[PDB]
Amino acid sequence: ATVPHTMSTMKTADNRPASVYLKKDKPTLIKFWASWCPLCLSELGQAEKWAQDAKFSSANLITVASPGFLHEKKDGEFQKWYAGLNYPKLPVVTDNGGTIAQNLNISVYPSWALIGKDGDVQRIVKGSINEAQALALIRNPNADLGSLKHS
Repeated sequence: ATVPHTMSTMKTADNRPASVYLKKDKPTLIKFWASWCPLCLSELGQAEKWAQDAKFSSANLITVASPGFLHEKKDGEFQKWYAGLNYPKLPVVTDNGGTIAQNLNISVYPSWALIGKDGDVQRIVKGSINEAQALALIRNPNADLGSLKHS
């Protein structure tokens, strides 16, 4: 199954269907993270800004937390913890057991994946990316991100 097909059986942290975020004819930029990673937590406000920014409007920007996977809080526990944080414009898909992360061989956080508009995985990046690297990826999945590492 493609990533969007898999995700279309999933809810967000507020219980709505994840599928509402997966707009057609747009690539999807996905940030994988966990509650136990303080770098990831420090970057939630950043991702929320991007998701709301017109520069990112050509892509779907979503994040995935994976209850019960890699020592993430269990299903229910995760959402209760996350409800104390305040990022109301950030989509957080909850993938119980980390199905998509396992399919994509994601083992470190944060990591990012770029899914094409046809649902195919185009790029996986281990670790953090900056706003310029994220914009470069939504424009060209084969962008050279290293040339912007020290920007």
